[PDB]
Amino acid sequence: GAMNSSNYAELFNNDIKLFVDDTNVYRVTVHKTFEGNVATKAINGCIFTLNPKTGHLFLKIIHTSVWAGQKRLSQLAKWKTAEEVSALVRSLPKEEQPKQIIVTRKAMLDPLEVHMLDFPNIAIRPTELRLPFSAAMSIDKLSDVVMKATEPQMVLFNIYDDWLDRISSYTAFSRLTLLLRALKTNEESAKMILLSDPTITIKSYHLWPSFTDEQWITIESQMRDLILTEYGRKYNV
Amino acid sequence: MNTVPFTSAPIEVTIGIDQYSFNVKENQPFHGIKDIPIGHVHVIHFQHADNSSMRYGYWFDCRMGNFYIQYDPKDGLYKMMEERDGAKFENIVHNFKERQMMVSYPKIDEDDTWYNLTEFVQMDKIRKIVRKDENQFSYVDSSMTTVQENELSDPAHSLNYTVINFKSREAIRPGHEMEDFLDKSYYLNTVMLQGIFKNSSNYFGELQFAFLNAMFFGNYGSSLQWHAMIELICSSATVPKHMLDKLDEILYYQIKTLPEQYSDILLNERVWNICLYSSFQKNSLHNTEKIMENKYPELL
Repeated sequence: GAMNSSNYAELFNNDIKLFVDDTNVYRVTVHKTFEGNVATKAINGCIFTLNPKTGHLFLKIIHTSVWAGQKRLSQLAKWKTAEEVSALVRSLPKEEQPKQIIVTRKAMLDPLEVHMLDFPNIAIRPTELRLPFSAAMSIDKLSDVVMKATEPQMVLFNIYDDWLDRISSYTAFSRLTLLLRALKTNEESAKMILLSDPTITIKSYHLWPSFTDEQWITIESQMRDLILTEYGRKYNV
Repeated sequence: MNTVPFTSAPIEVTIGIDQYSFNVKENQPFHGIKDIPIGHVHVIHFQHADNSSMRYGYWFDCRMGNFYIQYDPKDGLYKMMEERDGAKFENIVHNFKERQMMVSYPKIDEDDTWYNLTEFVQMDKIRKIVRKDENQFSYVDSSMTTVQENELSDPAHSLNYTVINFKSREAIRPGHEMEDFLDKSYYLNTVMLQGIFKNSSNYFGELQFAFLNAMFFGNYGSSLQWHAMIELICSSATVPKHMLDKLDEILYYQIKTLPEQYSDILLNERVWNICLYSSFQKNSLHNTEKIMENKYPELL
């Protein structure tokens, strides 16, 4: 069944699993027409497919052309997501195929289950966790490759950079969710915290800056302060 | 007009014949049921006064042999049996009639209810869902599980309804996942109608039999089957006009006959709301929608 606070350590065991977030697959800007009606213009999207143990991100770029002359796009987005995930699973060798896929949104369960009928041994699971994976398009390098794509494209990342050299998956995943949760609640403030010191850069082959263990503690603390402040504001408490 | 004689009634029991029922007291001189209309299947059914658990009964057709009921004090139930001696049977029936120890099938001349509930039901199809091929009649009870129920455990005593599963490779063509899941026309018309049932009549027959097993025995798997078969038609954008018209009529008589007090266990809220209000055929079941809205507005 469902993934929660109670079965959290299961993410970091040795059964291959993937999170799938469909929240940036179908992206629109809403605008006024000359006649003063409202219309949407689709922009490039992405499927966020993450192995939480290894940090391997399968960023499948959804080019706006997939929507051309289709109806009910928010429904189609869930089925296109499931088609792309099924195809990634088929593309992987057997021993790299996941034993579980956890969808961040319950609406993905039937589309993925029907696309995965050929894989009855892969459990499709919802989560009660509120994961901030929607903020993935606040990571500059992930945003850059989505917006520049001229065709459908799969791009492979490690969202933990080289952190697993120094910390466990559990700690790496907590750092990732804290960074994303912060970027989601206040993007500008979050991004200011990450680049304030020009001496700490992002390696060409990384997503985040090259913080020492000490500088990560300071950053993690600044991100936690940002989240609680913004929270006091949201709710006047 | 045919007769199902009873040897005796040694235990207190409510006897059902189709949609009618009669209380019989322990050792009451009851010798059976006469004036049974030829041309339809029939179900004779029992609920013991001392154990209102285990409703059980027998599907039969009087054209296929001479059937009687006899209490078995070992197995503790009323059993249907075939009398192969035609002369012994006419002789038994004529005696009990002369002594007037038989209730008369109480059909009102205007009343087409039983014909309407069994229009497509045929003993030969019942005998394939309920496998016990040494008898010409079919035993069903409350507890019997379906072949599908057993996948998700005694195969001898199962109800072999056609397995319908909306999230199966059978229901879903490779590369038509979203289309075949949101519109089940291909599963209905190619897999089920053309492939397995061969025609609408056999599909309706099994739907009508699943309903009657749900209503008369409170058989839970029969109920699931009845709802699944309705949902497969309603979730199909492409259904022959004649099937939609006949479905409306079938469902109307089933809803009309259901005991008012059993609507809470026999009707699946999600399926009915989906079928009358959300599905492709939401506007194709006028009679069914009118009787459901007027008789069970709570459920909706």
